Amino acid sequence: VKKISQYACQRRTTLNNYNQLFTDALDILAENDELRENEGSCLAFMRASSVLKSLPFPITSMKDTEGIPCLGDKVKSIIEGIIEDGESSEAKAVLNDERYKSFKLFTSVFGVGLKTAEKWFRMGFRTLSKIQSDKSLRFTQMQKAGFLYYEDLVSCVNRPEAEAVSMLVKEAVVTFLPDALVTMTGGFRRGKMTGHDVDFLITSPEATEDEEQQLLHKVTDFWKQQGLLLYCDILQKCFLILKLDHGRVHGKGWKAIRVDLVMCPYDRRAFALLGWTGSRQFERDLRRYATHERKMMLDNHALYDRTKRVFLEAESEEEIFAHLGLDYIEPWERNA
DNA sequence: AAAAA
DNA sequence: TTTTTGA
DNA sequence: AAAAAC
Ligand SMILES: Nc1ccn([C@H]2CC[C@@H](COP(=O)(O)OP(=O)(O)OP(=O)(O)O)O2)c(=O)n1
Ligand SMILES: [Mg+2]
Ligand SMILES: [Mg+2]
Ligand code: NA
Repeated sequence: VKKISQYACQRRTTLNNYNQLFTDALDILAENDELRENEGSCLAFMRASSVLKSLPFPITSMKDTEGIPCLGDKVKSIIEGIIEDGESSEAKAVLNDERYKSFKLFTSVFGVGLKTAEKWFRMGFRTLSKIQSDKSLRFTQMQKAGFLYYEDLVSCVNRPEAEAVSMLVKEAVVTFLPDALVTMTGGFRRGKMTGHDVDFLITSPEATEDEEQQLLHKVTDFWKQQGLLLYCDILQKCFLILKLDHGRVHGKGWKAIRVDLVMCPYDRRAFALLGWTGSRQFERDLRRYATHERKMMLDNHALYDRTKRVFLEAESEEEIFAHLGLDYIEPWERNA
């Protein structure tokens, strides 16, 4: 009776994936298209994977794909092949491809993205040992930290670790802004058991423009004094690596944790929370829906109505969804 | 690569 | 067909 | 001074 929407923001996606055989293969094909600079094909496989993640049952025949959007002929051929023998020949070929294997291995280092991974591959590098020991290569400060804390950063962050980090963030923040509201965002807010990092949104109802600007500098200087700041890059947001002492979590005695902090003006806290909760696919479809379906412009700071020529205010995520004409999707339902 | 224009 | 695809 | 980091 009700048709599944092509937009992740109009679907409820919980962590209960009944189609991991299909979505793990589609995620690999998407990743390969990203690497081959085929943005369009990458996005089409990411949307197909996203829609299957929303299904309340596993696909067991081609009839089960009827009425599902984002599944064109190429995607249906991949699903048909997996139904046939439990494997994707297309995803198998990508997993065995030398360029794909090198890109996965190289980008697993913090500070190494698509361009540096492509550069190293075209130079003839295939292993991290050969890259690290090379006498000609020059590494960014980010990459140096990425190699130094590699084992800790490649292991993912669990909930006891995320909670321990939350305590450290809150303790540091209230020291400089006692009325500040600190919220854990990202995957952990969506109910995830693990993550590659821990993200936080910080806002204060009484802080000045200058106080708001200085908070991230004060909090990171405090941690630098404590010898807990392993890496720091302040852009308002900051990308950090913190030293998490084992005793704080309920070998070396500590673990390197990737932490991101975002500071926003109090009146924009709902837009920032919505943008930083994710998932990435849910955020893209929210913005795409706003543009193509409502003629609205949405970002982490505001919502603008082009037709009415007015900014739309929101004190909560629920008010953003209502402005967009969308049913409210809970954070644990945004795992698109 | 799929959907809309 | 061509444009769009988050920003 | 492009890249990585959302
Ligand atoms: N390309 C991206 C990446 C992130 N975000 C927003 C939504 C997710 C939030 C967190 O970024 P990440 O930490 O990379 O996302 P993650 O969802 O938390 O996954 P993980 O738990 O593995 O970190 O920032 C976004 O809009 N676009
Ligand atoms: Mg995260
Ligand atoms: Mg992040
Ligand atoms: Na990386």
